[PDB]
Amino acid sequence: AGSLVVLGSINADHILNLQSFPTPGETVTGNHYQVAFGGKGANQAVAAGRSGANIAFIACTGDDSIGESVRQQLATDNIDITPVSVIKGESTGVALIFVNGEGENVIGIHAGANAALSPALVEAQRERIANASALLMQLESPLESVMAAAKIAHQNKTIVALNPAPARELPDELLALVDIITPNETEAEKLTGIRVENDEDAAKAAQVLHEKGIRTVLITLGSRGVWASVNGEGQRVPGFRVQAVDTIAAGDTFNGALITALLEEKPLPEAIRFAHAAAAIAVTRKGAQPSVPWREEIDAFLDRQ
Amino acid sequence: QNAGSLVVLGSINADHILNLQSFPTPGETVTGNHYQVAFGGKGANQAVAAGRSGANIAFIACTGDDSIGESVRQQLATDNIDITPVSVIKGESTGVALIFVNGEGENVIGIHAGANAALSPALVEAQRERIANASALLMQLESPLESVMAAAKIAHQNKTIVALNPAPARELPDELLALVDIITPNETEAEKLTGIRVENDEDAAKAAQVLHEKGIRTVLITLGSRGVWASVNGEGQRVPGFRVQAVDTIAAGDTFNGALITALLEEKPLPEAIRFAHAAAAIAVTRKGAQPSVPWREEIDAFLDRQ
Ligand SMILES: Nc1ncnc2c1ncn2[C@@H]1O[C@H](COP(=O)(O)OP(=O)(O)O)[C@@H](O)[C@H]1O
Ligand SMILES: Nc1ncnc2c1ncn2[C@@H]1O[C@H](COP(=O)(O)OP(=O)(O)O)[C@@H](O)[C@H]1O
Ligand SMILES: OC[C@H]1O[C@H](O)[C@H](O)[C@@H]1O
Ligand SMILES: OC[C@H]1O[C@H](O)[C@H](O)[C@@H]1O
Ligand code: ALF
Ligand code: ALF
Ligand SMILES: [Mg+2]
Ligand SMILES: [Mg+2]
Repeated sequence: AGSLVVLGSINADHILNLQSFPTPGETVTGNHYQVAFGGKGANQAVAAGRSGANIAFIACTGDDSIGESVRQQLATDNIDITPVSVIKGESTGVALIFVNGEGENVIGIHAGANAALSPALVEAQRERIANASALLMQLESPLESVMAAAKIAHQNKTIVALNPAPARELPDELLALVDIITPNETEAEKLTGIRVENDEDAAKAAQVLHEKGIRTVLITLGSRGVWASVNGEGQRVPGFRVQAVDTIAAGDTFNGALITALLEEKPLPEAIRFAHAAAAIAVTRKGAQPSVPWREEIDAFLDRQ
Repeated sequence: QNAGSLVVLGSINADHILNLQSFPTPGETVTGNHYQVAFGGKGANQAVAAGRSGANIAFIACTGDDSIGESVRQQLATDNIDITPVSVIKGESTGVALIFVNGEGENVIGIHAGANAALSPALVEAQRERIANASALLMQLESPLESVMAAAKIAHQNKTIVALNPAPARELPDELLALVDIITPNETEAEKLTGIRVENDEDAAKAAQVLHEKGIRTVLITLGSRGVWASVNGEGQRVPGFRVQAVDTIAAGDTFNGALITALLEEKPLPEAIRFAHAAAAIAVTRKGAQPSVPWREEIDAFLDRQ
């Protein structure tokens, strides 16, 4: 299979499960607290690595203890971490997460070292990106850097996969360089101005993105699967049914597993199926990276289906 | 010389504070502009305020048998606090608080109780004599209610003044309220306890009357920047605080409580004592973090002797 390069963030997640989100000036006591590795970039790199991809990770951690700790872990996740830089005088990103009884969450992020992943660090990886089969990025890294990497990938026929999260508007200049975009419903609406409530809303949101120059649009619909569309022709690919416990990193797992499948030359529908399986398993576990399944587990899940 | 002895019974937390523009909304993700890890917990914040402002105080609390716990205990000892009553709970982690602070300076807090949940009636009973011989007992609501109740009863039977900062906000049984001598709710807490929303010196008085009838003689309802509505058995007087540029109001109330009791134990009349407390709190709101923002006595008097 071809080589994958993931460029993104690394976070130390602090997760507190509680009943309800604490309104202003208020205080709430949780029932479970967990400190686990997170960050969309790292989560997606782990999903790729564990699912069987040949992946290298471009990222930055701080020169702190947690940073050394996450780098050691990532290496055991089948990830080439040579491209992971240690930023002197900077702390490793941190995420403060609240989960209510309804499973919905609120995320506050301290970028830390992640804000140091600059266009300069990207240029230093020019050759790595040019020779890769695909480049997977999210929006927890500086936009200028994501833009720079996208241009290198474009100039070199390297597939550009962009998970537009966290939600935000993006310049047409970037969108034009994307081959595969994976917004969830809130992200699709934020990018196209179209709210996605049903499959019909999805198709209209996808059309906007196709017109922006993105050939493959995959709008994740949570438990409803995903609306897969290739230049206007699309359909919803249902996911698998499971009892959710924690959906943090569900989307990240979907992306990492998806690209692994595509790089193994599995047709899109099959690849999405592979991705849904990995994601389904992920939602039945707690924490971001701890809940990311391995290839053996994914295929097993698929075979028991 | 030394004023009466003060005993603070409450929580200990390690705060994880993220300053951001706007609190995020469901399913949302926001990037803040500043992150800080500092010592917190209403119990500890109030103990530090008392210690730093000059009180003779001992602290009944629990930390976990983790590194952060040993770290906070060592720090507390340097804040003029007798930490002999601080227990280390084996197999438990120290309390943690996750905090978001928006552009206006307000905050929201999510708490992982940890070892704080282990501060039991049994640990309180072990301090029976310490509480009985103290001039005052200061507590909050981040410790098990059963324990606060037990401590209140011991203090009551021994004429030990019971000062209760009813935070975080929640309803309390009449059985507890009856044992309180001084209660310091903020507006949301007053409303939560009396069912009366407080928005001005008319409502405050009405909320205060409800508490007086529950058996609490001294009711002090903090009004944020508007100071406090001080009331002793129906006779209420408003006491304005000081004007300063706020940066972080986390622990403003905690600082108020710790400084207040120190002033009262030095026999300063209530109005003066509240002024002393406002000064300490004012300084606290101009600094970041909970305990790091708590001022020392020298600083408090300076601030005062300059007004
Ligand atoms: N409740 C669920 N049950 C099974 N799979 C889910 C569930 N929620 C999400 N997934 C899986 O993870 C993917 C991403 O879900 P989604 O919520 O849209 O993304 P994100 O995690 O970024 O918000 C889905 O397409 C699906 O494969
Ligand atoms: N903006 C402020 N300016 C000056 N003092 C303040 C300010 N906010 C709080 N304080 C001080 O701290 C005390 C308690 O503040 P308040 O917001 O009512 O309580 P809490 O912090 O528990 O919610 C006040 O009585 C005052 O002395
Ligand atoms: O998508 C989930 C991730 O987003 C945030 O970056 C947290 O670190 C978490 O791991
Ligand atoms: O009152 C502020 C405190 O409340 C919570 O206990 C946090 O730990 C913080 O230090
Ligand atoms: F960049 Al395209 F269709 F993916 F123009
Ligand atoms: F305990 Al009281 F008035 F403070 F009865
Ligand atoms: Mg999970
Ligand atoms: Mg402050």
